[PDB]
Amino acid sequence: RNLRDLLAPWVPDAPSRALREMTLDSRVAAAGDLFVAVVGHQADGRRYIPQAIAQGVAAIIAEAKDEATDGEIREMHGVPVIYLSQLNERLSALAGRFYHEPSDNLRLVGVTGTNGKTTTTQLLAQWSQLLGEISAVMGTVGNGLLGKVIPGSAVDVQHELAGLVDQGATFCAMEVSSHGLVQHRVAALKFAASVFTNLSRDHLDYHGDMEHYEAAKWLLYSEHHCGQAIINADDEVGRRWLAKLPDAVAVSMEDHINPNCHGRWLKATEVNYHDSGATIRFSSSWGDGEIESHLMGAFNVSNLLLALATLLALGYPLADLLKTAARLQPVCGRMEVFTAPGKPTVVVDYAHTPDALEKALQAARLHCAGKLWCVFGCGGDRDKGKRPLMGAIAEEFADVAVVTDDNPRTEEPRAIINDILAGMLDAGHAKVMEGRAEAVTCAVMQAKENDVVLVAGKGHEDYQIVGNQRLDYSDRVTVARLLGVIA
Repeated sequence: RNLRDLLAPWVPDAPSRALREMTLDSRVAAAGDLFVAVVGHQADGRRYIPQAIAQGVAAIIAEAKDEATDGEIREMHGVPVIYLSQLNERLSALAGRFYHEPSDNLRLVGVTGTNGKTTTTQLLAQWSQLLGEISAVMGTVGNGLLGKVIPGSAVDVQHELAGLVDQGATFCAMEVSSHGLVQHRVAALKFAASVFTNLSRDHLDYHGDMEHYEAAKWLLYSEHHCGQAIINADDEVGRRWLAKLPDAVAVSMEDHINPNCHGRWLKATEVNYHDSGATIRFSSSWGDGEIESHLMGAFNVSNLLLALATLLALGYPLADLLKTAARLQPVCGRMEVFTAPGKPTVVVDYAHTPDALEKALQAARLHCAGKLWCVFGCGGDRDKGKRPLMGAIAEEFADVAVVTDDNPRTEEPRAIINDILAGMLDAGHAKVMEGRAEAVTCAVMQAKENDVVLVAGKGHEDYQIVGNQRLDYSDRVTVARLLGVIA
């Protein structure tokens, strides 16, 4: 890494200097580093240029705004200080070149939208790896090769992607936040494909506001290397954008494919939601098929079809995708289904808010021929407001509400249960059982063969906090042992 080569596209004159790492933070800026001095959130990194020099940085790239002309080369204490206009906009391109263009050295798929980003990224990473890629994820769970995800600026993004390229990744599924896109955090990334899941924005009912929002987003999209566009046509904004993008792939499970356009498309024609997942029959411009999904609910059909359409658009053969679909797993503790011969279906989900609990029960209901059971509780020593709202949701969307403990901490466990029941029309209809393990056992052992039991609030968490004690406890392990299977 050399300052002169780094800046060659923008500053022909730049001096020769070996560079170690690239950093925005003057505190960790060490001997041989490139310090990048940006102006942002009422913060000016140029203030810290003297401190970075005193720590032996090899060179500095600084915002030109009010201090210098674009491309101006200065020298302080024998350290080159190069000023660039609009450095926030160019940081992605600068760090891309510094880290040897990692998005040009693997197949990068970006996923944007309010919901299903995490699941769609995991499905893309899992499916590509089943077809022979070494796959990685970048997102909210964390970054890393698949099965080794470890829990953020335009530099960090480029640095992390170069880390994955160095570990042998050939494929990366990246969650892209609306906030990341607007702050130019992925401005220079070469996306092989861009997936749009859906928009639950709200606050856009004035056609003036909907116009500006869209205008801002169209402008951003026009400036990125998006590659193949894959768009959920079951979203209203999705359809308006597909109307303007004749090369984009339209994906639907609700009959919104317009076949007159003669573009690329994929649509579920029928879904059977059963006790262990979904049978998805679909048509596409690539050919037709039937997938056996081990994921639960309508939203996970959508997420799976977006991942399928994306991998087809990148040229993965339909026959190989169909052969590997049954090996796609849920995100651990996200609508994770546990089935055993002649036992009720049990779903472990992390839902611990009223909206997540309603969504998990509506999803579970689609797979439920008999009665839907809901085992849940609320955390102690936290906001009490959700307690009656989660009671009312369990009473409405489940047939049997089993109220139990969930990390009661120092709070009287029964007091929490009382707050939950208070939100119900008929508390007497709720079943209460303390011991979480005992309440889970009660549901699982009493539920009929064609019932579904949703065990909500913990998902993947392997602890129950009682007092100051983090006790060893897993919903997944408890359910697995009762059903006679392995967690």
